[PDB]
Amino acid sequence: TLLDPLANALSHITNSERVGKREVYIKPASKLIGEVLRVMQKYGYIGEFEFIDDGRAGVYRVQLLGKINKAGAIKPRFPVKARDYERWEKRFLPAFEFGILIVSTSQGVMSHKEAREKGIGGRLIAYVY
Amino acid sequence: ARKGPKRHLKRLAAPTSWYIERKAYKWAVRPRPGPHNMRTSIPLLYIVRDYLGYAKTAREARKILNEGKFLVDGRVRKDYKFPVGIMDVVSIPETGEHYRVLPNRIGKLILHPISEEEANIKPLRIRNKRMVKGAKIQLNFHDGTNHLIPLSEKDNYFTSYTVLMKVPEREILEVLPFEKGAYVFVTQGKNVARKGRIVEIKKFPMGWPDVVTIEDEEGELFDTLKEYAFVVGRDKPRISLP
Amino acid sequence: RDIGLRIQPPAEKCDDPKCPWHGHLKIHGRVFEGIVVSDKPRKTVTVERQYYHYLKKYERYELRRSRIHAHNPPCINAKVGDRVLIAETRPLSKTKHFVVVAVLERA
Amino acid sequence: ARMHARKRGKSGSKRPPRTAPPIWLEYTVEDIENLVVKLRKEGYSTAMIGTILRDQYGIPTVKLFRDPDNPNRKLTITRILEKHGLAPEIPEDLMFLIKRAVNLRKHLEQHPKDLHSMRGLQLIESKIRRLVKYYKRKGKLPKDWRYDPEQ
Amino acid sequence: GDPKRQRKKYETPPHPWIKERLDRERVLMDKYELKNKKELWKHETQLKNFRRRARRLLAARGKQAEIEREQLLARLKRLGLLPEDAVLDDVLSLTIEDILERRLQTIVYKKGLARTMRQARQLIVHGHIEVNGQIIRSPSYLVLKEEEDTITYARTSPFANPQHPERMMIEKA
Amino acid sequence: AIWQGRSLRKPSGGRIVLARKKRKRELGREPSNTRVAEQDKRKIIRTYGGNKKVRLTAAAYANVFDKSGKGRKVRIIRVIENPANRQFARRNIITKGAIIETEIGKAKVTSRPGQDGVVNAILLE
Amino acid sequence: PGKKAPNGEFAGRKLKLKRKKFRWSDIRYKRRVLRLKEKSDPLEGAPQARGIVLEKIAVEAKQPNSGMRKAVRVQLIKNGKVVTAFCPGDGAIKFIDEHDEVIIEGIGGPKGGSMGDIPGIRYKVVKVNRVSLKELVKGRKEKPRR
RNA sequence: GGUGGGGUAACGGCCCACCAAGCCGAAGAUCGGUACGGGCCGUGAGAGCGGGAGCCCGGAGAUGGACACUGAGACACGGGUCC
RNA sequence: GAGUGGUGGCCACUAUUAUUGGGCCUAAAGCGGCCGUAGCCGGGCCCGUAAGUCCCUGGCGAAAUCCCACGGCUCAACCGUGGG
Ligand SMILES: [Mg+2]
Ligand SMILES: [Mg+2]
Ligand SMILES: [Mg+2]
Ligand SMILES: [Mg+2]
Ligand SMILES: [Mg+2]
Ligand SMILES: [Mg+2]
Ligand SMILES: [Mg+2]
Ligand SMILES: [Mg+2]
Ligand SMILES: [Mg+2]
Ligand SMILES: [Mg+2]
Ligand SMILES: [Mg+2]
Ligand SMILES: [Mg+2]
Ligand SMILES: [Zn+2]
Repeated sequence: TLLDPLANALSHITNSERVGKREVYIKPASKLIGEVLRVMQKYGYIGEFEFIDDGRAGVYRVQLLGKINKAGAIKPRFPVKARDYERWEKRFLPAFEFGILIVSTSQGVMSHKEAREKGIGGRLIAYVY
Repeated sequence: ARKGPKRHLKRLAAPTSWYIERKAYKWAVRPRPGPHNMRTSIPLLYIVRDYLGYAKTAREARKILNEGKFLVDGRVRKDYKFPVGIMDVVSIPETGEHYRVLPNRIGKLILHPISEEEANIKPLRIRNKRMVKGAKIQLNFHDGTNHLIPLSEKDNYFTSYTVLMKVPEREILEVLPFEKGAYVFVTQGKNVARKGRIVEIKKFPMGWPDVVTIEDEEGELFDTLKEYAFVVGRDKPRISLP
Repeated sequence: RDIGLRIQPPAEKCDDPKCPWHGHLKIHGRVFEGIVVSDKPRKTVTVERQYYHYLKKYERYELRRSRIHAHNPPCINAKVGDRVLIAETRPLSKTKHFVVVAVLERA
Repeated sequence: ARMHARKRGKSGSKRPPRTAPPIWLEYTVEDIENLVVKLRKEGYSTAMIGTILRDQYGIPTVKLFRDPDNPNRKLTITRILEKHGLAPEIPEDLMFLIKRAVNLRKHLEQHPKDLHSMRGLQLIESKIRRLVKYYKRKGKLPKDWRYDPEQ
Repeated sequence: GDPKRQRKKYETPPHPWIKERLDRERVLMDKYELKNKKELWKHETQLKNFRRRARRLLAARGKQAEIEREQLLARLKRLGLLPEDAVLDDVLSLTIEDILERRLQTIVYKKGLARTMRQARQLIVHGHIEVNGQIIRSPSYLVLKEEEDTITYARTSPFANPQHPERMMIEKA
Repeated sequence: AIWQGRSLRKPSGGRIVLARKKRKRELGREPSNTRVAEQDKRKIIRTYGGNKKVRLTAAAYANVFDKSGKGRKVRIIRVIENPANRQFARRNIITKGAIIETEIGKAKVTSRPGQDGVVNAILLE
Repeated sequence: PGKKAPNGEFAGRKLKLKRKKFRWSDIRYKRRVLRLKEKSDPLEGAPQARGIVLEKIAVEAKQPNSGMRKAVRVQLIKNGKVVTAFCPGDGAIKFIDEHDEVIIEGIGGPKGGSMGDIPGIRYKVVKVNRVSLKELVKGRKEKPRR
């Protein structure tokens, strides 16, 4: 059965970008997926996106630009402290500032660079590069 | 200690508040029971030999002590195992010098030179207070000494207050209350050797110790245990501090 | 009456000398909160508390549970299934070293 | 997929997204409640009443009207029946499954060698136990209620 | 547990017979006139340690990190291995020849106190060389920059006389 | 002799292998069964730390206290009942909580004769 | 086969149990923990042993090699067992006599066992009457007591 | 486990008299094997894997098994009794 | 190179124990098939709580051992004063 809407969205995106699709539809929407999409758009990985209302949980429509090498979810959502971002970067990313880790903190969802600037930790939920 | 009390002390196991070389020899002086506790005092022999340097070997240090050349709180001490602790006054009258024993910024005991007039007074923290037969009040200070007061003055003394005592006559001449705005000097913990003024007091249930907040000279605030705060004046120190 | 816990005392009184509210017993040390899982013996309950333990090698958690036997004063008289608050005292039997002081949520 | 057969049927309803009832619908809420009570008194099941309303009276699902008493929730057939005391004592699907199991058991008494039909009985009773556990959790059944075929 | 055991201060090669490494090390040994391979290896280890400290501090941050960074730079330029205006990155470009140039033997040879490396080694060992008023007999001692200029013949040595037969031959070069 | 160290059985019922000898500071002593007699008899025990306990073996008098706070020294007739042991009453054994009869009525013992060396009782109404 | 399991955040106990369960399939781990080698080792964990020679024999090499390898039977002092030991060297067998005492050690094959074309022999002779056998073979020394 | 006592320097099934049926367990009881615990030590890029004689802190023992006297402190390695 | 060889043990080699990070059509390896209890994993929105989780701050986790700079034995090994 369905267990993780967020993982399906990122796997769908990375599958679609490899065959040059220009847009995708994320089927079960949620606030968390919206936040992740906002963060991804801020750094220029995706184009514009919009929310479409059906009688069910709603759909997301996303424009792709062919600027993503890989995107995935992190399970389990490990907790991370404010000064331990380096080893996770080595575990998931290819260079010392290549891509972003997405962190859920008590102040919202943000990339690990902003969180390190604010000096706070949280839970890792995804990576994009 | 399988069958009885210990009598020896290795150099490597010596208390961490002393200035001593831990690998030079095997043994160290095991201090005698006395005024302060183990963690806040040092045997007199190390003061005579290692700190001041008046003696090179232990044997000649004992010859100095047996002649009564050293005064601790105005009383002659001949035992080389006698413990010397916080706020004590060490006086050498023949050379006319006086020191006060104080903790360092990192938690070690050092000697602070003081004037002759200041050498006659010792601050004592009221550690406990109880009733005794004949309906009198007994005060127990932080260095283990005791004093008696009549039932009439039972409201002028409470725990954590500081009493200025004239030595060696042991006569009271000043009482400093523990309240907001009092001047304090920290004696243990992470913030040892810092000084300042009291700002706030907090309490907790089920017997956890209470905490105080202190503002220093530059206006920074820091917290510490209430029992680690030693009152030394109303708004300015009454004694010289480094 | 207050015993340092800052909670409400029980409704009625008892004659047990081992009751911290009405007897001579004193409480000092740790204070725990748990769920009663057995009350068969006279004046005795078993309380279970759950927690998580972290396995460093596998960077994951596991669930562990702790069971403590406690004295049950007649003025309180806890039953199976309710949340209770227990405090540490002097030894009372071979296995009893705690006493129930309050019922937080009746079953 | 299906619970036991593992097939992947997709047939079902495709309800369009709408909030307010359509303009061409003319009945009011009270007429709808009267119709529901009448049909229930005729002896129909909850699922059948909605089918009749949709087919003959041109009323799409009654879940288009706000509940007049409780503004926070929309109106459903079971709530309408509850407001008048005609609600079933046992949830309908559980009742239907139990009724199916009773009829099958008396068949297997005359045909002890019909092993392929017996597996159907086992699956039906598994469904029954799942449902009874769920309903006990939510408080729709007394905690002592038990399903015994020997009844 | 177990008490402390003192450990070696150098590291041996992972594989004893690699042709390229043998050639390179033979060239170094012949040029600087060392006694045995382990001596050479010792200096190599020193270099590695420096590099390993620079790599760790680049990716660090905090209060202690700055202190250790400036301490490393000060120590390196006190030895004469870096110019006065060097930065942390320049640590990663040091070579093995840089360290070997700081040995007392090499410095004695370069200053002209001897004609040959081996002669310099013998002069050091027999006690004819003084460094800042002190006699040192270890040819592998690393010379600080501040004391480099005060290196002479020992004031009680026979060589501390310009009429000595052997000194004149040294001056002849 | 009498050892009061620890149980050799775990609460789950498993056995325990003893891992050391018995220390001197863990030993008990013989119970003192205080009897009723014509004349009193007591001894002194030297205890841990060089202290003392006064142990009473034969009792003849008692101190009986009233609700008013006044006491009288009277002699003991016999033991009526003793809830501690089923056969102490027959053998005339005095312990805390026993019921005795005296020349002025029945009384209930409130002291520990084996630990204090005296008998104190409250008068029953 | 699906994804490796368990992966959940709160599934530590099952993961640890799985890893512990399948570690017993590793023969190296099983032999060490159960101490199987110690239970059958005639040398009882020693690196060398001392024994007394009973007789001289010769063992044929395995195919396709050809030749006779000289060995002796040795009775161990510490426990009285009897083993076979090889005598390395050209003509080394002439320096051994019956009722001499020898020191033997492992022969150095794979997995601490036999080597080369002589399986069944696990030990080699090192000293004869407290004198190194290699010397006796080369010269430089003479066998004591004739 | 409860009630009432004894004993101890002191709380306690530590030991008794009386009243109940409890307590532990597949989240591994009970039983068997092996071993003094720790600070630490060896190895590896790290995650880990292996060891824990020597120096410090804690424990236990004096040919094996039991038991006492003196003393603030022992059931005492260079003190006592039995097998 | 004043050392250099032999035997036995542990780690690495080894992603041949795999959380990071392995495999199961034909090479070792998917129960003959299914139902289901504990366990583990679990759809969307709103309100509350603050156990997990994150940040700040008090009291602790002896010394020796480890890393860094400076100082004393000719430098070093070793030892002392400070920072971790
Ligand atoms: Mg161990
Ligand atoms: Mg050990
Ligand atoms: Mg290999
Ligand atoms: Mg493989
Ligand atoms: Mg199959
Ligand atoms: Mg098969
Ligand atoms: Mg969900
Ligand atoms: Mg919390
Ligand atoms: Mg330490
Ligand atoms: Mg020097
Ligand atoms: Mg130096
Ligand atoms: Mg040192
Ligand atoms: Zn009560």
